[PDB]
Amino acid sequence: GYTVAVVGATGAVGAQMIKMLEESTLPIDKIRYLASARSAGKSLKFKDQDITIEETTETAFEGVDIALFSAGSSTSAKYAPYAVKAGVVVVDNTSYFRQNPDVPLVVPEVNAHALDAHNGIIACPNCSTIQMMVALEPVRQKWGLDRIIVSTYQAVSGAGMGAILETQRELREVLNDGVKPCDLHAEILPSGGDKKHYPIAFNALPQIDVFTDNDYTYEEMKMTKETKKIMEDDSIAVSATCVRIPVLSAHSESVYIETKEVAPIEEVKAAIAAFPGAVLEDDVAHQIYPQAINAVGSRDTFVGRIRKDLDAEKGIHMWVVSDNLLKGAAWNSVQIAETLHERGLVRPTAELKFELK
Amino acid sequence: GYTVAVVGATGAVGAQMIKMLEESTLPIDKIRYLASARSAGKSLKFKDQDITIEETTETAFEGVDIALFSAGSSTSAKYAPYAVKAGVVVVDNTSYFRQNPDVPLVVPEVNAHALDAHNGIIACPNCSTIQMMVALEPVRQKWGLDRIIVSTYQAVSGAGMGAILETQRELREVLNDGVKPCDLHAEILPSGGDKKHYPIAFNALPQIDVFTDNDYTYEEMKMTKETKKIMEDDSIAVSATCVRIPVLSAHSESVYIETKEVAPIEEVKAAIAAFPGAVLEDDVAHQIYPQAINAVGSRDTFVGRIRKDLDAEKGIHMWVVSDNLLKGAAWNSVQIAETLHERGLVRPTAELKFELK
Ligand SMILES: NC(=O)c1ccc[n+]([C@@H]2O[C@H](COP(=O)([O-])OP(=O)(O)OC[C@H]3O[C@@H](n4cnc5c(N)ncnc54)[C@H](OP(=O)(O)O)[C@@H]3O)[C@@H](O)[C@H]2O)c1
Ligand SMILES: NC(=O)c1ccc[n+]([C@@H]2O[C@H](COP(=O)([O-])OP(=O)(O)OC[C@H]3O[C@@H](n4cnc5c(N)ncnc54)[C@H](OP(=O)(O)O)[C@@H]3O)[C@@H](O)[C@H]2O)c1
Repeated sequence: GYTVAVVGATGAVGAQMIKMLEESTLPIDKIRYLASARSAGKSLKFKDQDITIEETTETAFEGVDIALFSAGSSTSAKYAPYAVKAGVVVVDNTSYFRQNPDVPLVVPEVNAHALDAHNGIIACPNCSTIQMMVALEPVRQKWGLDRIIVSTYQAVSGAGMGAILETQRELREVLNDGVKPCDLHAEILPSGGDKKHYPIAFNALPQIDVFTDNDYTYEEMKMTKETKKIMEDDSIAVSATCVRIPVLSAHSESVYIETKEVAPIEEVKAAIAAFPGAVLEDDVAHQIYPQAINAVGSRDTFVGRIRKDLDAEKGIHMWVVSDNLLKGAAWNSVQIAETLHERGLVRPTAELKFELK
Repeated sequence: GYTVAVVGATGAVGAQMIKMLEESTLPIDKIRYLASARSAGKSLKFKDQDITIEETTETAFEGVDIALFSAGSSTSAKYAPYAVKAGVVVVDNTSYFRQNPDVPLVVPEVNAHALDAHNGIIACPNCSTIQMMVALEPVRQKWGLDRIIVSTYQAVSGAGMGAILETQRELREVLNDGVKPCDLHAEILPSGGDKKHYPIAFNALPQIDVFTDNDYTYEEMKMTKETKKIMEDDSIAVSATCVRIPVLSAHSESVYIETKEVAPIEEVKAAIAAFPGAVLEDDVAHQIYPQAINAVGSRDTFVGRIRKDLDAEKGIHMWVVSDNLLKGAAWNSVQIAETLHERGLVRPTAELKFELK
């Protein structure tokens, strides 16, 4: 069996990493939980066993086979190269290594083949990208993809545990104390690293991550660049608007595509239904469609509202929902780890390709 | 001065119609408040005056110069034609008369010219449509509009008082009582008339109004048809996805357009800023963009996140927010009444063009 390290075990994703590993088929001989210095000493469960949390350092990875990183891009930049040097295979949830050409950016249902040539780090894509890839791959396979326009409806748990708590307390202040939403005090949202913070209670914040130089945010540009890498097709036009709404968990997306050939809607529904990881929830006569509150706790990605554009021959609209901490993060990572096991790819990398910092 | 009747004075829009009329330049000699049998005999203020609510009937409109209707489609279908027969000019905030060729469908800043030929009923468009027209008309004027794709983020007050109360109580049950969102009992949303109801708390429901036979909802098809009528251009392609989110007031929209001629973004920003009723809130260096919580209580429509599509030469994305009870309903209606007065159009229509039910 393996020694498996969860780096960021105390966070929003880390908690779900623990659950997914507890429910995994991966043969685990030893589990280790790693976090920051201030979490060291604390205990946390793996099944009915008590695990002491350890501080993440350059020397903490000796004897580890697989490390699942979910501790911020900075922690991955600092320690993942040391893990690879120690002979670990890292599965990283952060954005840091995603666009490195020596690093496979993987959704196992779409591009598992990319794992074969890994150099010790596999990147899990952005949550909003993953669920879109699960919904759209079956369509691309049969009719191609020319362009995507997406508007997202993203849950606050995507911003971490602190963002969940900020949201709940803001809502309680409005509903229980009568505070006007626009008078609320925020510390984290829309983006913890940015200069200004805004209330999310009864709001829709059209900013996720910080702004890039082309006036799209990094979140929107991640959807663009990650789609092209995962689908290994730079000709797919992708533009996004990424919005935070007062949902605790599960992202929703209004997705517009134009295919290369006309894709009959009943066939599109059937292709999506048949694709692993995608569930068709589409029966408008009975008001059936994906909903965030229904998707929470499921590894599946739910697709509905599927209909042709009113004017564009090859245009199709749909609605895509998935749990951002599961398929969007911890489940995608555990799936990758299971696939690495299945393919005999859990072993040390001889050549180190990532700079030690 | 005028005798003005507010039909549906007790509802979410009605309350704002009162506020807008109180703050209006319209010379008002007498105010009457009409509603259903449920509210008849109760009292509401107009400024310091107590006004007794009257049950709406076919004979309640004698002596009324202007009637503002915001009491549901059925109420307008039943009583507006009797008001017109009695010599009233009706400003109607329902969908019922919007597509009737004898009824101007008006946003004053866009198509006030259409008022001149009114036959006793002027329809106020759908809230989500109004704010999109204020944002897009200045762009259309200079560069044309070929197509629109919109995904909305609509507030619950759009579905009335009952839906506001339903949302507040659901959120209180989750936050104070520890109820799981999935275990909440809903009675109104997504659509009071439809067969099944779902929780909105911590959810995003991709259904507003009921479904039509093309699998778009009536809300989505209204954005399509109303746009074409208001802009007097059936060639504009419009497809919409309309989603309810947990916001009490103010709709937000992710709007994609393709213009007929390339529209430089800095010029688009200037044109929107210069357009009456539209305010540019767009400075990403300081995280300035429209927000629902900021728009509440303002008659203006706010536009930002303005940026070119990453691939389509003539494509532009933006974020449009307005208070759905103000510019989306009560302010647009009172603005229409003010414009009618300015143009000498508050007077009886000799010929009845509407069926009596
Ligand atoms: N949330 C989502 O839906 C989602 C989806 C896809 C990808 N991700 C990525 O997942 C990563 C984790 O996000 P989250 O939402 O789980 O954040 P979170 O709830 O704030 O948790 C942060 C975790 O990072 C750990 N950490 C912080 N600094 C550390 C350090 N210097 N050394 C070791 N551990 C450190 C924290 O440990 P302590 O408790 O000791 O501080 C905590 O375990 C982020 O990079 C995020 O971009 C998140
Ligand atoms: N809310 C928005 O943002 C928005 C935007 C664009 C268009 N609209 C339209 O505005 C209209 C009202 O919306 P709302 O959100 O304010 O609804 P609401 O809060 O439910 O209010 C309903 C109003 O209709 C009155 N009413 C019901 N049945 C009646 C009857 N038989 N005769 C006379 N009055 C009756 C009610 O009076 P009681 O108190 O006696 O029941 C109440 O005053 C609807 O047609 C809606 O489609 C709303």
